[PDB]
Amino acid sequence: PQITLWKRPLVTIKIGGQLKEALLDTGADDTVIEEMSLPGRWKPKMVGGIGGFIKVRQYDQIIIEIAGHKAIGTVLVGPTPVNIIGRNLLTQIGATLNF
Amino acid sequence: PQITLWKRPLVTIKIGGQLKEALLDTGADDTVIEEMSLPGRWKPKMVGGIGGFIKVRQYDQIIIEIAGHKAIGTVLVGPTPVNIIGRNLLTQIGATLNF
Amino acid sequence: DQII
Ligand SMILES: [Cl-]
Ligand SMILES: [Cl-]
Ligand SMILES: [Cl-]
Ligand SMILES: [Cl-]
Ligand code: NA
Repeated sequence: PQITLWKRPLVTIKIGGQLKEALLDTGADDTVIEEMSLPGRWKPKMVGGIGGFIKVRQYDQIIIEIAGHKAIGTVLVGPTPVNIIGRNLLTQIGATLNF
Repeated sequence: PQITLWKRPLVTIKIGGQLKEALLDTGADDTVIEEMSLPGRWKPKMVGGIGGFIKVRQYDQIIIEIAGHKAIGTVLVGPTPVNIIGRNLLTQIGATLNF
Repeated sequence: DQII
């Protein structure tokens, strides 16, 4: 699809068999999801945004569907204002910015 | 152009007579630039994201050139870690996300 | 890492 930017680019994702809403975010290096349970071990990470840095849990090789497109990759879990699909998964679903 | 998302989508902008580098950010409602002077009136605003909120000055009806495309809109000025071009100006240059 |  072609997504214009007059509204927030919110899509449905599926992770852990559950549907959630998330923002397609070209300004984000990484994908950051609200507190949830994921399988496996995690590693520590800090990520920085407009108001400062937050600690997150890094889970690798997580199966996630984004607007119907399958991806398998790193998901960070922590106190984000909105679920964010960042470039690590936007590249897996073949997203580009065009103008 | 078509911009892939393997790396951060950084472009050159011209704002207030100055050249700056900025990130094309579909996850941002607003355009936020590091400290600089701009003409006309302003009013204070708080804008948030990961890590919390920052205080900015809001200037309306500012002309910017984004990778050679002129647009007019609101620009927020304050201590952002990255210059970001948000949806309020991405729409005006006809930017879309495609996959 | 930058999330913005
Ligand atoms: Cl759309
Ligand atoms: Cl648009
Ligand atoms: Cl200018
Ligand atoms: Cl003023
Ligand atoms: Na103005």
